Amino acid sequence: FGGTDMKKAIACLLFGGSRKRLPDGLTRRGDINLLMLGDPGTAKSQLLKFVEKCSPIGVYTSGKGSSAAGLTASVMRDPSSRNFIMEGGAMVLADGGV
Amino acid sequence: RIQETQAELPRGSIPRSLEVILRAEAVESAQAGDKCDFTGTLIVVPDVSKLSTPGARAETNSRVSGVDGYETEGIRGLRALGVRDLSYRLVFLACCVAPTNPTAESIKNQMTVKEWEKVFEMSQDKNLYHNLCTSLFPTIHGNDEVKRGVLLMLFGGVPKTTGEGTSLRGDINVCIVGDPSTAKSQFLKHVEEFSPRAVYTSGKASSAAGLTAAVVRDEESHEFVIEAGALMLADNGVCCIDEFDKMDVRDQVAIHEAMEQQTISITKAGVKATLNARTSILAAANPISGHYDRSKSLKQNINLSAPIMSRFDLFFILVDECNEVTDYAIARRIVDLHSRIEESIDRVYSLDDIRRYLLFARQFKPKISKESEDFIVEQYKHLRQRDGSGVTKSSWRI
Amino acid sequence: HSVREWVSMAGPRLEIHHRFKNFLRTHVDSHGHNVFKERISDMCKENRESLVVNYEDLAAREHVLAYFLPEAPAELLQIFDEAALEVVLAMYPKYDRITNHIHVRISHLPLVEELRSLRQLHLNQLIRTSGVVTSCTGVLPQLSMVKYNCNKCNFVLGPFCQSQNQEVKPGSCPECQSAGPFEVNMEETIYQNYQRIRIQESPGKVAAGRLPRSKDAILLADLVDSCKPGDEIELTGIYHNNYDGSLNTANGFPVFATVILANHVAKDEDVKMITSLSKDQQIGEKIFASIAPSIYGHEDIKRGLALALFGGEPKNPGGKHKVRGDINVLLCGDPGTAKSQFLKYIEKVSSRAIFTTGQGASAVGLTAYVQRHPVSREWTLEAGALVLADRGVCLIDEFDKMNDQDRTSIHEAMEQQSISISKAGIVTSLQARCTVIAAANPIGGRYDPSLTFSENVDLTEPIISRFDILCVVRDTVDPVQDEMLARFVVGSHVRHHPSYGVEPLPQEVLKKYIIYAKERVHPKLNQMDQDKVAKMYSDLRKESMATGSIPITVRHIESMIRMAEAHARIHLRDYVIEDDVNMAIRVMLESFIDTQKFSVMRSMRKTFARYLSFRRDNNELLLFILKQLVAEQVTYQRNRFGAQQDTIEVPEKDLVDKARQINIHNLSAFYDSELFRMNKFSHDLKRKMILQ
Amino acid sequence: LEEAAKEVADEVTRPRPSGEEVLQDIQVMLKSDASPSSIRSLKSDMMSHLVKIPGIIIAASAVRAKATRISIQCRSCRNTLTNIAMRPGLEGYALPRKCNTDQAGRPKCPLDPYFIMPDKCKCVDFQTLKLQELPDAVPHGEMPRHMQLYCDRYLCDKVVPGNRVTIMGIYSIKKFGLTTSRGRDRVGVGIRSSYI
Amino acid sequence: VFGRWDETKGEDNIDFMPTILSRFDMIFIVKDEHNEERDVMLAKHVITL
Ligand SMILES: Nc1ncnc2c1ncn2[C@@H]1O[C@H](COP(=O)(O)OP(=O)(O)OP(=O)(O)O)[C@@H](O)[C@H]1O
Ligand SMILES: Nc1ncnc2c1ncn2[C@@H]1O[C@H](COP(=O)(O)OP(=O)(O)O)[C@@H](O)[C@H]1O
Ligand SMILES: Nc1ncnc2c1ncn2[C@@H]1O[C@H](COP(=O)(O)OP(=O)(O)O)[C@@H](O)[C@H]1O
Ligand SMILES: [Mg+2]
Ligand SMILES: [Mg+2]
Ligand SMILES: [Zn+2]
Ligand SMILES: [Zn+2]
Repeated sequence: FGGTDMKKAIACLLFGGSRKRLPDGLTRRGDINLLMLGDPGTAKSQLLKFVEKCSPIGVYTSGKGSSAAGLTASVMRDPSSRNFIMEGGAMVLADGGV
Repeated sequence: RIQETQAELPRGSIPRSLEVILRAEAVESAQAGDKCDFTGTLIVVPDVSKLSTPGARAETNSRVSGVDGYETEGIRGLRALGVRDLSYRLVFLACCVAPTNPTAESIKNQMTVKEWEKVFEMSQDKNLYHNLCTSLFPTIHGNDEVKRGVLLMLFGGVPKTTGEGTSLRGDINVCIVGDPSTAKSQFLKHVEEFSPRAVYTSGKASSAAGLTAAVVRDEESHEFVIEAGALMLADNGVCCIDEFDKMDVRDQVAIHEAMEQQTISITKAGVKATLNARTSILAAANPISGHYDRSKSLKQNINLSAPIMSRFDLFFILVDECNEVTDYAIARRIVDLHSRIEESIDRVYSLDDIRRYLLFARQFKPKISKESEDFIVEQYKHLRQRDGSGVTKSSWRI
Repeated sequence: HSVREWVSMAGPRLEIHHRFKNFLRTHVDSHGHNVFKERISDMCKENRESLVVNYEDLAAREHVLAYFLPEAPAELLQIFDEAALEVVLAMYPKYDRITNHIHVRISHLPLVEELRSLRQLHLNQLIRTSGVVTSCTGVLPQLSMVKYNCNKCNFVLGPFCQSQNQEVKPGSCPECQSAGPFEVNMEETIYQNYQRIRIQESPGKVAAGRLPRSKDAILLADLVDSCKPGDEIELTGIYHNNYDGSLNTANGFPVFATVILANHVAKDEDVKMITSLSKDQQIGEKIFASIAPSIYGHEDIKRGLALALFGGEPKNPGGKHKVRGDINVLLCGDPGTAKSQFLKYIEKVSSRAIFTTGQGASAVGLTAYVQRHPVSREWTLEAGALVLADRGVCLIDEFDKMNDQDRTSIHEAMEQQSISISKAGIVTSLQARCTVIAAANPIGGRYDPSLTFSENVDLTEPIISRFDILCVVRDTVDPVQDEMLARFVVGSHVRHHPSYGVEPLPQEVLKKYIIYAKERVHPKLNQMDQDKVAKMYSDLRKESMATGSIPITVRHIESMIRMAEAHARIHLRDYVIEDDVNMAIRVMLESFIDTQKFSVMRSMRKTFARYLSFRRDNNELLLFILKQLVAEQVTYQRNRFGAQQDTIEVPEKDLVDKARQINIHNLSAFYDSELFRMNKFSHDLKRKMILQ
Repeated sequence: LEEAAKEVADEVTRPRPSGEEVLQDIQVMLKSDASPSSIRSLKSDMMSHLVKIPGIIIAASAVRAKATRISIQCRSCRNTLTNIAMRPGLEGYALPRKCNTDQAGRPKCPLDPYFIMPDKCKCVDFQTLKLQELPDAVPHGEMPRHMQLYCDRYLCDKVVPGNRVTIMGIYSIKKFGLTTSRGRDRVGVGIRSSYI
Repeated sequence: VFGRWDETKGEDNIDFMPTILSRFDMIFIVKDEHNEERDVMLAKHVITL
């Protein structure tokens, strides 16, 4: 119930903007970032879950990551066989998603 | 495997370890943690990887030489002459194993008529409550409450099980907290000396694998064998822990697990096993500031976790008086020890008699009488009512 | 000569075969019925492959076979198998198409010594042991009747029987006379079921001062997967040496390894009864009182756990709005209130319940990880306790002691109902549809009535908000309650030495009712009353804002609905009525009010006495008033006198006035009530007084 | 069926561009609507038959090379045996020991004269996978069971670890000769490692 | 920051530094607003759902 403006903001979030590289090699962000501050019980988490389901690519996480997955990527070296391993984080696992 | 005892150690030397082999009927005896005398032979057994350098070796007396195309080179020549490396090790074979110093009906039958006479004489004395306090602790002055508590912990209670699958503790655990030099480690040392199966450990000296258990592979067969820790060697005995605060929090977690479940679970090296640890714990701890603060509760004076704090049956607190006449009474005893090396002791019962009586006494499983039910109910009611607001705060809460 | 030597020769072999055939054909029970008749008939009805024989009957009928059985098991078992196969094929001719062999297993025996006593004397004999299973290798295809392909030509060598002692090595190809090599014809070979088990002594039977010992056993054919790890079993088997590789040769003494080969293992109207119990008008109170027989008091907690166990119903219109039906429970209590016993009972009752502790060293972890298992030595993905309890209950003890990872995983599993894993090249999402029940202690070690629930507990507000029901167990010195609790404890201790609700249902009946209600009861909300709910919600929010702390939110209403559904599931109602709604209202209001501090709680309790009094007892309220007055008098006596007096007395006028304030004008039934006598109260008309 | 498919493909696409006359092999995959069965139901009776099983993939090894046609050479006379067909699955091959050439008057070749020529062999892709029982169907209080899977040619890289897959295959055993048991444990007799 | 919004305090209700807040495009603030007749509609909508 309610939040028509909020729903429209979420829709334009889902569609997203357009990214633009430049001749100098510099880039400019083409994606939208939103913040929602509110009292408990204001139906915020449900919108996030609906966005996660609606978008073709979507990851839902909290602060400090998830149960067994971090929020950012990390790099290690295998001592037995020398290979540079990288662990996918919640941000790396999404490309073009929400 | 056997080890050389401490009394035989020379200056600055680690105890010697030896391997003993049991055949047929003698196989049964000599369990882990014992202190036993062996009688047998000393025998030489070959070894493989002793010689990284060439040494004494065997050969054949035949005067045989090679022929062209079959010349006695290294490998073929060594194999043709049957050369074997003479390496050896020392192994003890045992034919008699005995205790160094030696089911209630079985215990009664084992004892002789004179031993049973002594046991019966001990049995019907009220001074048994008093004299046992003085016998085990002749030199320590005062602190009779701690002596009584330690004796009660030694005798222990009765374990029971319920119909729902739960189990109830039958052991008693004791903690002592006190100011410096209040004979706090003397009780631990005396209990270690008296008890036949007791292990004394300091907080930081013992590791996690030192307690609990370890798993290693059998030398010959495919099976596995278990190395017992301090708690397993002290099974159905007393474990003494000095400087209880110095133990790691995770070691304290393991100790609490052993105190609650009374079971050690091992899942390592392809072996899953459960072992029984029915130990009674005697622990000594220091105040946080090095002295007991009279203005604060017990929970604010010790750095111990709440669960293990609640698991302990009894806490004893020792505080040193400054200039009371006891300073004289203490001194008179101490010099009495130095002036009289062995003649200043008036023990009533020898330690062996006490051990025999304790072994006989631990077999009993007394029940709870009907009047005792109501008496305990009313006494617990009074104890809880003591917690009322009409009187000052107490260290505990009931 | 040895027993096996006499067994080997053909004469006594055929004679014993005939004797066993006659024993099979002529054996009858104590009532004259042919035992093997019914046995083989019921075996035939399910196309089974095994037959069970008792040593007692075998010894009674034919003594020589029983005498020879222990000291020559393999050949005698083979002969008995042949005889049984002949008899069965005589009874039915179709098994030549179905099963070409039948095994004979010995069921009962004179009990043989434990694992300690097995020594050289028991080699190649028949023994019976008891132990505890610790590991299993799974099911493995072993060879039997092997066909080999020659590698020079392509001839197929005939079937060879695979003995358990040595591998089969064919001599030469019958046609080209080659000496090898040969390989196994995979398509034409026959295979058998094989499993390996490790058995350890029961820890209760081990004498003090020594350690439990273990031994290995092998199960074949129908015996596979008949035991779970951690169970207690009894085997009848053969103590064996003659298998290749038993002798230690490379180094050390000439030591042999022993193995045991086992051949036996020894560990409609209900729906009508459920409907009949549902027909009873007071089934709900029976179920409420049926929970936790061994715990005294805490009736409200048991009532809440009833709804938690029965549960609700998830709802998801389309694939957009998911709403769970699992009712989580949180308990916060002072030490000694027996919070863990509730979790133990719930684990015992629940069909699928997982238990874990946050302090550390738990048997089951709370976080998924990929690891080589220490026992099976296999690369496994071990999910947490949350994943394992799909459509089940997860229990967490010592909720405050949990570290960062456990809190994060619990928050993710409670709010999203799924667990995400990104470890060792594995990216997964797993379902965590489970009900969470937790127990905890306050921050200072004692609950403070002057502070809110959040200030008393180490947990955070987002975690608390997830739980539908919060229960607070505060320890307070009540002499009568303490006396009753002590009486129960001492009675339990004495009983277990080695030498309101009319009647609770049996535990198995309760389990069956729970299963049936979960499977076949789906209450419908087609008769809800929105007007009363909306008005009550508005009034609750209004007075919450008037007090000025912790306002109510829509989430609570959802919980109410779920609880209502749970209540409708208790009575097997297919539709929701006002009684369930009012009960859920009472539960939700109690939970909400109990989390407030002193003044706010008192004001809310006084104002909302209308709703909280649904199906309540006036006598209980009067008892509460009397207890409050008694406590006030006792506190005054203790503060002024410095000690309690021998008697407690209270005028009736104060009780009457307070009852009038709660709109109660008669108290004779309260005087005659059982609650009055249980607390040892008396009423004297000679002085118009109440004495305790 | 693969030979029939190759012949049909030759029939339909005869006028190919010049130079590429070589007709290559064709892999035939299977698919069905039959409902699956539990992995726990796999027992001795299902050997060398066709089974359908669900699972979750937890490990996938690297793609390697396996030979299907080999050619070997003799030490002395340098004669060659060509176009020897290898068997599919985890099965090996044993080289012959005798040189099969008629030589009268000439001296003869020694014993075991054959060497494998690597540059004259046909190779295909090879992969092994590890499959675990579904958590949705694992019995309460029981450790999950595992299985090893063999992937050949075009089936490689179709599955990423973490996916939930349904697999149709043949239940088999490895065949690397009658090797002796190893290790300090020798209880098991006549056990061949199984796979799908 | 305090668990529930405090309108009169204005600022200091948000703990984030302005640097991280700059990266957001739109910021929404939601409050539990007292409306006696709106609660009836919300309850009816919820029960209807
Ligand atoms: N109402 C009761 N009925 C029966 N036993 C009780 C009751 N209250 C407490 N007990 C007993 O009190 C003892 C306290 O141990 P228990 O593990 O139950 O405590 P807990 O409440 O979980 O405490 P903690 O906060 O330390 O985890 C138990 O042996 C339990 O049987
Ligand atoms: N306007 C609304 N319409 C429908 N449902 C609502 C509305 N407001 C609240 N709810 C219900 O209340 C719950 C709100 O919880 P949640 O969204 O998790 O709160 P928050 O996002 O603040 O943590 C949801 O489950 C939702 O079903
Ligand atoms: N009450 C006492 N009676 C006899 N000797 C005592 C007494 N108190 C202290 N002592 C002596 O003082 C020393 C105390 O040291 P110790 O007990 O090791 O201190 P702590 O255990 O606190 O580290 C002991 O050697 C003991 O001989
Ligand atoms: Mg000391
Ligand atoms: Mg507890
Ligand atoms: Zn051949
Ligand atoms: Zn050649």
